[PDB]
Amino acid sequence: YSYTEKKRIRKDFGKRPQVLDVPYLLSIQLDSFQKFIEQDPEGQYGLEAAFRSVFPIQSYSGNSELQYVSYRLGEPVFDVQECQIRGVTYSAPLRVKLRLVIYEREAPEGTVKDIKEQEVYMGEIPLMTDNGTFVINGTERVIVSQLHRSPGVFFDSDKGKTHSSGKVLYNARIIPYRGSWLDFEFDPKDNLFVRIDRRRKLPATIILRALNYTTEQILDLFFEKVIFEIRDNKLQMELVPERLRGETASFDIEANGKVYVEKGRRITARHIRQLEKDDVKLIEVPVEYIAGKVVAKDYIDESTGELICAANMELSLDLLAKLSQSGHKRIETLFTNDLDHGPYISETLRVDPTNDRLSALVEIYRMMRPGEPPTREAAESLFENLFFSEDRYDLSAVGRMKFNRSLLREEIEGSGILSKDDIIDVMKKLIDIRNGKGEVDDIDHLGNRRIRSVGEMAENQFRVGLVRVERAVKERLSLGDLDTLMPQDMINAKPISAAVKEFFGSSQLSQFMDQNNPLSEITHKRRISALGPGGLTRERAGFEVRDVHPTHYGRVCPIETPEGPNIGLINSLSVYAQTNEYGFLETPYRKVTDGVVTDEIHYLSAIEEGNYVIAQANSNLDEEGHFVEDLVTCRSKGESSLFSRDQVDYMDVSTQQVVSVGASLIPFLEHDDANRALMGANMQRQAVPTLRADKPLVGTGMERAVAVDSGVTAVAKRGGVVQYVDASRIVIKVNEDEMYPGEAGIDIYNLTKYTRSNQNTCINQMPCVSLGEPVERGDVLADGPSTDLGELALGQNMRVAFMPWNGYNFEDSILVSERVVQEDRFTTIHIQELACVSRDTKLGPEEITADIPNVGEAALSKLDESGIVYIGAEVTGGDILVGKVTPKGETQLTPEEKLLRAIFGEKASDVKDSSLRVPNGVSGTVIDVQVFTRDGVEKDKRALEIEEMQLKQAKKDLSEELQILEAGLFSRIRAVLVAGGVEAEKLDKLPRDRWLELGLTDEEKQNQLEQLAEQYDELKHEFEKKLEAKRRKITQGDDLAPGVLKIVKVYLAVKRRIQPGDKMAGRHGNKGVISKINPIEDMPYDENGTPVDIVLNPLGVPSRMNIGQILETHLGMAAKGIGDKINAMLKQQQEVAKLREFIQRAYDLGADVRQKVDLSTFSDEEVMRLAENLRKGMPIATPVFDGAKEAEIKELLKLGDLPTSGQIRLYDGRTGEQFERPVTVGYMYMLKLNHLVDDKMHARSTGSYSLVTQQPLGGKAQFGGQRFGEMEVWALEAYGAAYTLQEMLTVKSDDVNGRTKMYKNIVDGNHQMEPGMPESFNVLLKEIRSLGINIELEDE
Amino acid sequence: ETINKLNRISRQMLQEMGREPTPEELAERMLMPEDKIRKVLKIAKEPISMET
Ligand SMILES: O=C(Nc1cc(/C(=N\c2ccccc2)NO)cc(C(F)(F)F)c1)Nc1c(Cl)cccc1Cl
Repeated sequence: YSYTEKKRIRKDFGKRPQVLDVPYLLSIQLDSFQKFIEQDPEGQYGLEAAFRSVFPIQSYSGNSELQYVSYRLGEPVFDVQECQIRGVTYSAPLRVKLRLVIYEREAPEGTVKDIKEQEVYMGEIPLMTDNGTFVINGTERVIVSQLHRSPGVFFDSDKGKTHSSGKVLYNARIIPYRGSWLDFEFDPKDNLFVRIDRRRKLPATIILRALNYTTEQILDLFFEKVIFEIRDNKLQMELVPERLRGETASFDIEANGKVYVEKGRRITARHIRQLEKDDVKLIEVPVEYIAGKVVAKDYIDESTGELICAANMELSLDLLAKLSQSGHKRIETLFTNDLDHGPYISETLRVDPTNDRLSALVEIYRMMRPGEPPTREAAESLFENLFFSEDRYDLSAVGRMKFNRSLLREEIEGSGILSKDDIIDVMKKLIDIRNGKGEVDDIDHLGNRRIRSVGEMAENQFRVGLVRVERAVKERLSLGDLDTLMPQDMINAKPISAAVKEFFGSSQLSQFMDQNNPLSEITHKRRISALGPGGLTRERAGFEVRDVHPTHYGRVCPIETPEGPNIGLINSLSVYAQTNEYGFLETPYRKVTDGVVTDEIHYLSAIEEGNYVIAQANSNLDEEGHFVEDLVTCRSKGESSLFSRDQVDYMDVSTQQVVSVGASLIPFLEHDDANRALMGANMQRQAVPTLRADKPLVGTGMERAVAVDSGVTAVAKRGGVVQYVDASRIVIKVNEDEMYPGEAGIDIYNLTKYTRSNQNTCINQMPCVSLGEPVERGDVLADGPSTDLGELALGQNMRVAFMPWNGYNFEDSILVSERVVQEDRFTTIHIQELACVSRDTKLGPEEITADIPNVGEAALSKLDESGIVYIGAEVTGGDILVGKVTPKGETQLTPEEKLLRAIFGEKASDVKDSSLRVPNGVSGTVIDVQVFTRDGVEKDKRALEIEEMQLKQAKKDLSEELQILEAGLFSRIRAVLVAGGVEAEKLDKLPRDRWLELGLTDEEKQNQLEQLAEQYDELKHEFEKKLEAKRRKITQGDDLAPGVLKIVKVYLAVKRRIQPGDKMAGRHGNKGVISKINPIEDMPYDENGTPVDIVLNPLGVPSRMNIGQILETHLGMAAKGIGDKINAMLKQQQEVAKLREFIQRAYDLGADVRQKVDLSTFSDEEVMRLAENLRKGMPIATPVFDGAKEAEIKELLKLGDLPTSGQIRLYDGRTGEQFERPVTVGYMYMLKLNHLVDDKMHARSTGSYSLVTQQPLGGKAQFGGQRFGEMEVWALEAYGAAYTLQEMLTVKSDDVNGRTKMYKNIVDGNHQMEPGMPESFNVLLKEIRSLGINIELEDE
Repeated sequence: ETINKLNRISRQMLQEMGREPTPEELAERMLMPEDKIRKVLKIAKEPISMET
């Protein structure tokens, strides 16, 4: 047990013990980038690897070589926080040592000179935070891991649809990690073909010739040999007795003076056995049997020296005669069978246009780059640079691995390029599949699916950067002089920097972390995608890949995946899942040796898991863990059924691992249909943090792990006692055992305070500990947004009643009491960052000055002398946050305006008001202001005030650091001095500064005192340098965009509670929109007089089948019961005994659960705190599929004083009369998604307009009007409304005249329209007429 | 040509300064009044395709 577990404990139902506990949920993200940037003294993936690949770069034959030595990542220019505030990128300089050697022309190889240029700078690269996040511009971002087709070879079917002959086809595909694709495919005529990439189809053998294989050797490779002998006269044949299988006798088969088979008798196993035992090597055959046989090799006349027959040519009765008289004894032919061993390659040669190697290379080079005249060196260079070049091609490790494995090879690791043996073996495998031996693989299987991650992809982009820098290096090394340039002038920065910046900045996989929520972050960081680079698209891949595969078990969550344009093209990583060594997906299991189920953990990949029979997470075993049933439900290969007691190799580790962390937070999930469950776990990520982090009243037990593993909370680095607790910071004094000898020290935690979150919500941390409290190592020292006492509260539980209330709950609609909006529980805090830009126009510079044309004293009131709003001033819509004015000269007025100015004597200002004003309707309080200034332009008054303030605050902070740290350090010297030197009262008298002189008796403690001295002075100077650096960071002008002189950022904190139109939902996939806010007066209540918070609609329950939401209600009620009872017994102030008794009774609950319990806990000061935290309700943990049962809940209801049915009598708060029938009341945990109505709501009358085509367009955040589409138009057409439609697409929108001419009539009180012609069609006329097309408008 | 001259400085002074030269560095590095950088650096840029 831990220390916050003494604060609060969650009652846990369920039986199955957890053999393995949930690992770090952020594992994958951190591991990836940990591999990317790192020093690996070998070819393993990392910057080192990608470096070694392209390097060393040598010039063209000129013997000027540039080789790579070693690299380093400098310390970040700005730390996480500073870089987040300022808005720059959190990164490190990449400093790489390069050695430029120049070989003395005319080797033996030695260098005239080699300049080692010290660490030339190329690019800065982003860094991953401890939370697995990146900051691109001042914003936390995540790179989603990718799922693609693993490299190597793959054999498919493509039966059915092609050709409709049903004959199917068989194709192989070699997909490298990088480089051109290699494809082989058959056709209806059984002619083997080959294509590089998706390009033109070529006869297979044409590649073989390019490997320098003459026809004879191709045949020798793909066919066996049938030997014909002309011994004496009239032939003979060599016969392997197995050759006659699957064939019928073509003639009398007789040898050894004994007739084995006659004519017309198919050769069976009998004939074959007879031939085998009698051992007949040579038989006599007719001269006519070779009429169809194909001659293996070439044959010439020894005398005439002329070619008798070419290789792979059909023999005739005459050709035999023509090669027989020439003195030929032996004739080799192809062994061909239309069933067993097929004659494919022969016919393939029959379709081959080429002859020799050069010819093949010609057709290939003319295939890849067609239309341009081929050249020998060109074809050679191409073909050698396709699959055989170390540069332009590679499968890497996973590729070579899967390649060799699928080829039934031995070697698990090999070269990164293809070999003749490789291509040949692949072709052989394809031919074997067409022959009937071997099977075809499927893509959907997770063994063929590889998982990438941040580091790998970043490595790829950096690789592209390195190749484009390589081209430049060679380009310059072409003409270069000797000892002038060095590895600086060549290598640039921007090419690489933008190469990585383009990846992190804009990519489909690189996105902004969704931080509205601790679950959202952690479930985003664990995610998979089949989209992006190196993957399919929604418009391409069909239903197969999207669909769930049995291999998804334990690897990928079946029920968590977005519902929309891409379904199952994303999914999520499962709970206990891990990335395999080679990059596949493997899940934990339990090895079952003999008859015992062992607790040893074993990880099996998608392919590893295949043959083994795995048992069930839900299975009955006892004592030693032997299976209770004689047969138990299991799954072995692709399928599940009942299995013998001991046939079982393995078993599931947990009742969880099938699902993900999102689904694992859904209580009573087993009681919910998969559709609504999916919707539930989908919306659970949308929950906006509440004002008061509450707690789930009905839990799972994952919510602790989610809260802790996600970076939202603050966890103790080391255990000890709290020296200091503030809403700002928390200082813990470290225990000695955990403490390091030097520096002594205490752990100081600076808590994040109110600040902007990516979703504009609020992120703020509060201390969960009090002054002088014991804290265990790895314990929550504070809670983040939407977290309570180390658990995850995504929302707030509350009283719910199921019953129709006056149709206000009508569809999914939710009827909530006033008690909720009054208690401000569902209230939310939004932090909006608003910006003001001071730019440069040709008319002049823009000023932030407080002097604003046309504003009242009340308008300039909330602004200081400089024109920026004070910190803390509450503002609403229309208030001026930052005064800004831009020059616009010579207004060029008109006559009546001129008379007006002449009468009123008003000077029309040369300046126009651009001031940043709070967006319409939104209202909040200003929590901060920042001023970014171009370096070298004078800081204004306000900015200076702020700068000085920040300087002082910094000095105070640093001074606090040094004080707490120094006192903490000397407090150790006091303790060590007392051992061997002890003077209690004598020591603390003299000044502390002079303590360092005092020694000690000979011992290691003297050297300890020495340590404390060294580290003390270290801290003392470190303070100095840190102060200096902080000051410089404050004063320096941040680099801004072109034209912008200065920028003012105001941070508004808006507080919106709840109003009709907001979206709310449970964890069960039941949505709703708050309909009306009903007084506590009209609320249905019970006999006790306690009203209900929320009234749902029962009708929503049966149709969409989620019954869990009802169970969640019931248990919830019962849970609250245990609270209320305790709430009374605390209000009765009984004693420790009664309380403890009741609590224990609650935590036991009938029989057979795994929870255990107390009275190892201090019976007074500890227990009474737990009971104090339990009075709000009794938190319960319902495991995913291991969760509670009806009987357990009813029992808990008995303990609660509440009915079994979970239904009580309810009275209308209006009439006061009872409602007929009982109604279900309880506590259902409910969230608030951020759909909030004051966001969604939009209205526009007359706004701005698009330039290119005049159409309504919002430029002000004042929204463009709704889009009237084709379907809406049809809807108008169906009715008889012509004028509604005309006014819709003419005057209200597209007519540059009609709109204004309309407006004047609308204000004049005349409703008409003078439509004219829409500008769209008017432009179409010009576009058409711009061509050679004359379009005109006839008649009148 | 004036723009190109401003590129040359950027090259060396990029790695030389460890990040990049300040917007006013190449200014004194170049002959003319040197405040023209911001001006010259502006008009040089090619307009982004409106169809982007
Ligand atoms: O997926 C297949 N069968 C298949 C079998 C089952 C099954 N039992 C299982 C139960 C749990 C896990 C895995 C299998 N049945 O008793 C379930 C599915 C499921 F997708 F709906 F979850 C598919 N067959 C299959 C194979 Cl083996 C390869 C490629 C494509 C398919 Cl469609």
